[PDB]
Amino acid sequence: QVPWSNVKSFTYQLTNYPQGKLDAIAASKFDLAIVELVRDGSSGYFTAAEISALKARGKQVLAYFEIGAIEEYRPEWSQVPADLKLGPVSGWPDEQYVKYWDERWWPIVQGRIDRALAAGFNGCYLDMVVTYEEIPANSAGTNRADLARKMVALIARINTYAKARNPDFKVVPQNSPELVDDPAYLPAIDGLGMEDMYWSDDVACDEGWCEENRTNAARVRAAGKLVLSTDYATQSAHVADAYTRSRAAGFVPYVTVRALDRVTVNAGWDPQ
Repeated sequence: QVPWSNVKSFTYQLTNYPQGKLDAIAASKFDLAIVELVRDGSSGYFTAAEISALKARGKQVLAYFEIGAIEEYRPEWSQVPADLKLGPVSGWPDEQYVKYWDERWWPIVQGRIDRALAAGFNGCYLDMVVTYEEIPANSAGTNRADLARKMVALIARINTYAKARNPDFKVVPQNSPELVDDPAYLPAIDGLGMEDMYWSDDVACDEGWCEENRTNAARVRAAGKLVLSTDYATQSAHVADAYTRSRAAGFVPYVTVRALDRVTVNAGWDPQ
């Protein structure tokens, strides 16, 4: 395997696995792959044998899963009572933000960690960290800063649990880099995934919020964590700009399509 410290490229695909298999990802030349635990968006977990097949080609493999929301099409839906739900993510009630600090949410999270370990992933790639800021500020009867501390506490809980079972198992939150301000954050993570720092569907991330994301990523990188940047662009000047600026900042870039439904290969930028 490529060591964690020498990861210099990654691909990232969450759906549309051909024939429900990882063969195209296995064949690609990236140092690291982010894939779902499941081949079907639901309960068809990839097996140790399938994950081993990627690792044998030298890749680190991270398991994407959400820690801040649940969806009706996911197997744990029926374990989530109404009291854990905080509202629709994108208007559709079949995708709900959850009370991620609640002890009743922990078995769902734990079960995903356990599945990641059972399939021999190298680590986890944690989505819906942003739940901390997307739910009402009074969701825990407190405020936004308390919700932030709760989300960092959950990431730290994940890390301690996972490392106890595999001390090599990496923890990589996606987005929400500003959580780095909490002292419990950097001791709980091994890397950070950041979307949309440079190019978002071929539109520049040129707002103040973009710059704050980049400088918070710089904070995480300064603490020796792997930063995997994903940008979304097909225009060649934009692809080049994301790769160039990401690498200049000390990050590891990938540029792909928002659907995350294929292994994009950007000739001249990605390994071939």
